[PDB]
Amino acid sequence: NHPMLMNLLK
Amino acid sequence: HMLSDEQMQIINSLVEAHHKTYDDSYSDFVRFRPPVRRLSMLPHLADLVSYSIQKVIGFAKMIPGFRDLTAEDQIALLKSSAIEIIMLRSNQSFSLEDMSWSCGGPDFKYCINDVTKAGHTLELLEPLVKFQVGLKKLKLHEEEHVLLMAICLLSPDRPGVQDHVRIEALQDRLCDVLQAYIRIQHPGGRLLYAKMIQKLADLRSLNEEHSKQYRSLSFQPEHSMQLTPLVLEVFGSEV
Ligand SMILES: C=C1/C(=C\C=C2/CCC[C@]3(C)[C@@H]([C@H](C)CC(=O)O)CC[C@@H]23)C[C@@H](O)C[C@@H]1O
Repeated sequence: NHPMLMNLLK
Repeated sequence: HMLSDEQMQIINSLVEAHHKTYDDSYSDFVRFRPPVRRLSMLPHLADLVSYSIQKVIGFAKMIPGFRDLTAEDQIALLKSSAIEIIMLRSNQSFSLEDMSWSCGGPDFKYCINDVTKAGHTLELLEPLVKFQVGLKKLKLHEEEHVLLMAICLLSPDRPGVQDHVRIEALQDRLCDVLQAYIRIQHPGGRLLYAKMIQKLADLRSLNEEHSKQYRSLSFQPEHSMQLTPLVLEVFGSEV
């Protein structure tokens, strides 16, 4: 998964 | 003949979005690791790239309808297109006089020799500059430069994307906007739209050459430890 990408996408 | 209300609004939030995510003074660059002229520029340039990725996301979150794609499509689109949007957005600092990105004084003025000392060979930088030269030479408007980036972000033909029907539809609605904008509000350039689509094809080639040099770099621990967590996550092969 993509925890950082997810977090930046509100 | 005219622009519709929905289309004026697509233009307005796109321009506003770019304005909220692009600083023509480059005043955050002091917070990056400093440039050093075997790959002495990689710390700075990885920090620059990592900053801009964050920028590209905030812009992307404001493209009409992107927010409504599933998380996996928003991720699939940002992962394959991020570098292309960075190349596109970098055009605002590129200068024909010096053939470089001029984000500041001598420190933040990036030339080809600099990006060499970040691990990239002439086989990528030689097309990249020519792409920057020809893109600058189109003298795009704010409204077109920002439609171009959103049209690039919403390409249904990225590895990973799953609902390419809906992403197709969002991108054609923006291509309608750009075509209407160029005809109504851009005096010259009947062939400009066809030229802008060409620029997308160029970025795909840029994207592929970059990926190869980046995969080679990211696989070397002495160099991957100079990258950032965000760079490694967005440019890396996970799912
Ligand atoms: C990315 C940007 C800017 C410069 C971009 C630059 C100048 C330095 C070298 C870069 C990053 C290229 C490298 C080889 C791609 C990579 O690191 O894999 C891509 C675009 C180039 C500065 C300013 O325009 C903000 C913009 O957001």
